[PDB]
Amino acid sequence: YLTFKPQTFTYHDPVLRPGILGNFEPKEPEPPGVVGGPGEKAKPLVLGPEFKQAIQASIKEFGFNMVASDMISLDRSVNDLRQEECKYWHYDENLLTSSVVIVFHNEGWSTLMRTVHSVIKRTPRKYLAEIVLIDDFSNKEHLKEKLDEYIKLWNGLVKVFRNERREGLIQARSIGAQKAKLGQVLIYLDAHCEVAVNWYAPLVAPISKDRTICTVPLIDVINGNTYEIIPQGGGDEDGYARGAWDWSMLWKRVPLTPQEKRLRKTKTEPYRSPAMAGGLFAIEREFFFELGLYDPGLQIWGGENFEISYKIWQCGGKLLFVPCSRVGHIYRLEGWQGNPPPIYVGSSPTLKNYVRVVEVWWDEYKDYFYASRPESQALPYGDISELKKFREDHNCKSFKWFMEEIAYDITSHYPLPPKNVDWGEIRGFETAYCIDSMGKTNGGFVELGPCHRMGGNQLFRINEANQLMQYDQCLTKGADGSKVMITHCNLNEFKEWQYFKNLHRFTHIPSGKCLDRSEVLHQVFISNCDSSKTTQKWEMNNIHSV
Amino acid sequence: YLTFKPQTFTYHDPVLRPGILGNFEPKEPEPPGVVGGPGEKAKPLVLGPEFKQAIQASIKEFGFNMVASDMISLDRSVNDLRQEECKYWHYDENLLTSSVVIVFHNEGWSTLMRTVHSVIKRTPRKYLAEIVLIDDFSNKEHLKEKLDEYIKLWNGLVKVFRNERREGLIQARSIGAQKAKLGQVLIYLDAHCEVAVNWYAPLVAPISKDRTICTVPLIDVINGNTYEIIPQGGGDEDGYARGAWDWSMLWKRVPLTPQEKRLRKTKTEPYRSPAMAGGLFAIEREFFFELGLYDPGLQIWGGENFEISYKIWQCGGKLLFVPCSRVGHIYRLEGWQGNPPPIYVGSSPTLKNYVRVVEVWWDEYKDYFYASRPESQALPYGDISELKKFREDHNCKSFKWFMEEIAYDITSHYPLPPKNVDWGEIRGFETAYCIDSMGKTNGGFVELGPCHRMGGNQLFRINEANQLMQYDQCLTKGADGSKVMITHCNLNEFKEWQYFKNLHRFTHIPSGKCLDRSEVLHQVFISNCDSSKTTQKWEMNNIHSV
Ligand SMILES: [Mn+2]
Ligand SMILES: [Mn+2]
Repeated sequence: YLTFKPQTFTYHDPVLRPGILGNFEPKEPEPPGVVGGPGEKAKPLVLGPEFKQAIQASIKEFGFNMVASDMISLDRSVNDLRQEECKYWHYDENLLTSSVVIVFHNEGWSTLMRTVHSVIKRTPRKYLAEIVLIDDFSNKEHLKEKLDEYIKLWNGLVKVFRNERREGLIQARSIGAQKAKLGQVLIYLDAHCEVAVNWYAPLVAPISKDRTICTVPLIDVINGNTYEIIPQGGGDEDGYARGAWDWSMLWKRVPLTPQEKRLRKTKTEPYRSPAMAGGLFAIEREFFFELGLYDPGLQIWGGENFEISYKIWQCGGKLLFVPCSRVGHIYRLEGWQGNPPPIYVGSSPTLKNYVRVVEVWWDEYKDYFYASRPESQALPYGDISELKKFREDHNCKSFKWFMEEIAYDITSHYPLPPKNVDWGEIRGFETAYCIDSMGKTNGGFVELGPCHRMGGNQLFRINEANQLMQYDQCLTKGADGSKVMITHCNLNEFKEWQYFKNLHRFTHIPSGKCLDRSEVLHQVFISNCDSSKTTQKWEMNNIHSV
Repeated sequence: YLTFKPQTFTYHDPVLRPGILGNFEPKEPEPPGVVGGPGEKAKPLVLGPEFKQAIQASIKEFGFNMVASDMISLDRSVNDLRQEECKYWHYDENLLTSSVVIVFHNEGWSTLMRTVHSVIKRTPRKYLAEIVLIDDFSNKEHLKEKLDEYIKLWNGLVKVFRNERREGLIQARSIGAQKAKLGQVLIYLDAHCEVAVNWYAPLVAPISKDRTICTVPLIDVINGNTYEIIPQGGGDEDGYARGAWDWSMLWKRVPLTPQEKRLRKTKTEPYRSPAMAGGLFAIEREFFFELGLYDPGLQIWGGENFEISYKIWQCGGKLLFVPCSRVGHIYRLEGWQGNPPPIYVGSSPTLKNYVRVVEVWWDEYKDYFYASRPESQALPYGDISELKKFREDHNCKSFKWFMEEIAYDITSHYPLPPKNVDWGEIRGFETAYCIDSMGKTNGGFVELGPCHRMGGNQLFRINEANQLMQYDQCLTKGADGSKVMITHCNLNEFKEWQYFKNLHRFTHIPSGKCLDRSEVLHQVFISNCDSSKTTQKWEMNNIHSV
């Protein structure tokens, strides 16, 4: 019976006037911070080898080349990845005010400050209400005291709020929303971002017409090494993709559909996406609270982006990708040493968050999730009561509506999975050896190892469709081999195992052969079945860790 | 006219008497160090999860599960991986005495001491002359002082010699040979080894008949996490394999050939291998000096193992794998740290070592090496004069003899490579973007990136045979895509590129398509040929490393 507050605010949708440009486009080229280079305007900065040993160090500390970043201006210019028609939209000038919240943890100085400098340089002043930095219990000394003094520049426009304990990224974002009173809309940004020219007007205009639209900018890639900016490779060409997921709830992207394109008169106007990546988005501040922010059961590193996406869509909102508003996000490099917090019940925290989102939102679909991850089936996912009552009090639409009206494409790229026959370890009958993946993927060979019952790479499942699978990958027969190999699976590919529980037999269907192994050397292979080997007898047991 | 000092020892080859045991086989089963567990007799030790936080720490420090090793006896018993008929060989007892040298650097205590305990427990006392530990400049405190005092246990049988600077593994082994004077033969062992029962007699008997035979034991795998022992998966039906190399000089193993089997009366007697893995072997001490030990130009790593193998074979020696003598070596796990020295730019000095071995030993073969690695072609490999004079003074046989008389089977598994047409970066014509691999292998897609001229993943080569290759892998075209992908390669596979330097064109041969790129985002694809396009224009330039 509950509703959302009504739209008091009046706004006019923008108009596209080809060949006439403005009103939010800067008339003349943006002044470089340093003229010219090192890194303007997003021309790559390639260094070394004199800088080699220094660069690798900072990569260990930050996962980014801070050596380069340190010699690029905090006020650098940047390249325009925007489509041309973008330059010809005339916006109302009546946009809601914004607070941008940037959560950070141990962020390198120059990447965090260039982010803030980026926002100040390219957002019209009236609209920028405050920039709230949420320190999620930082370690490093340059982010305390030195930061407090520096921020005095900007005359109190920019504020920082420490967290007593490390709350985690999802909950940190919730605190941000609380700590940022001044703006009408919340604009969230990762702490290693560079925002593009005229990002704001296109981003905030759809929220203005309608307070239950949530806006996401197109997110572009900034090289961790070179600091050049590139768009993501997905979809449309133009290159418009909308956010999706497979049924283990991993984020995937898919091309913008013709069907959506039909809904829109012009190429560059916002479009509907079923879900957001998660780190950067815009909602009206009240409306976010009306959805109760982020489920406060998600511990860390959720799980977060999907929860809000379903809430907004199934409770009467829209989530829209705005092509005309672009933001660069720096992407990490190998060799970083920033580490997971210890957890006794694992990998409970993230997996547990996925189960929370599914159970409340997915409805009948939870079945697809549970056969992609059976390991999660009986996981203590916690109290979900108020979250289910919320959904019922606001008469929110079903996930089934969602999947057929707004998320129609997904099953075309990520097909529904077949139910499971069984899952768990594949252990040697009355032995303590298990088929162990070894983390091998795409072409490598599966081995035997001492059972640990910890799931992980000793966990498998059997399809009704006769696929033997670990994560996304299936095992099949190596050619020319009796060797069992792990590769990428497609719905009708490698339908070649059948498991008889009583027999203790896995049998390859195209040959006649039965799974068999050698205890030393630790090897797994298929040979003509002989009862009384007694290798070739296996059991499958649910791991079911708590 | 230089010659090796002749044999003066008279020794006789052992005799196999089936069904009669002895004479070096232990009479009764080996007593466990701790009765009732854990780790004996090489049962796997499976811990956790109470231990997991602790285990992951020690893996960071050592690359071994030290918490598991720490609770296994230094005197444990292990499993017998030897063939049964190994038990029935009767050896003379006339054998030579031996100094075992164990180089170490920051080795975990319990793995280093269990090695020594292993040797003391299973070597007959008369034959064990000393155990010389070479400390290559370790910093961990448990390896100093605590070690000196513990070692007093063996009444001075065991001795350790510190190195003033970290000399590196190869040179450390040379110092060992100098510092260990007592034995007639040198037995080298990695510092994380467990030697099998009756390893010694079979290992040292062939050196005894003939002072220019060099012996290698079969090297078995000790799991670095649960410490059960597994033989390596190697070709022979009996699991016997002989050491090889591809033409980039990467160590490889191949199955024991039928021809070698005709040469031998028995399944279990020693056999010829063209080269040794490197860490564990046995030579008569004088004879090693007569070969001038290890080329003192070899830098920290990159065998070295090959150098000695060619010396012994081409200067009148034999290198023999002894099945009956087995040694377990612990194999590392991911997560170590675990780190290279900073020297620029050999690069690497390791590549510099390979060129030293090739230039002196390979002869006309150096051509195969140089097209597998052209990057090495003009690398300052250093003074090689005395090493070439050695080969000439001793009248050493040609590599060509070597490859057709003793290493005939290599080119059957690792074919000679086709000459190169060009090699280097693949750069965009009058741009600063280069095709680069991103380190991608086996199925992934090759991208564009800012040129750095550092070789590495922006280095490629083109075959006479029309293969575009990086390391062992090839580029082909993977549909439905028009993207270019890397996979593993075979001599007649993916013969599909031709490069015209003047044209600035790479063209796909099966389609008519030409290599093309989009500068943003950085993408590489093959597209219909057009001459208008500046993309589709490429140079290939030798990157030279000094
Ligand atoms: Mn991030
Ligand atoms: Mn080693």
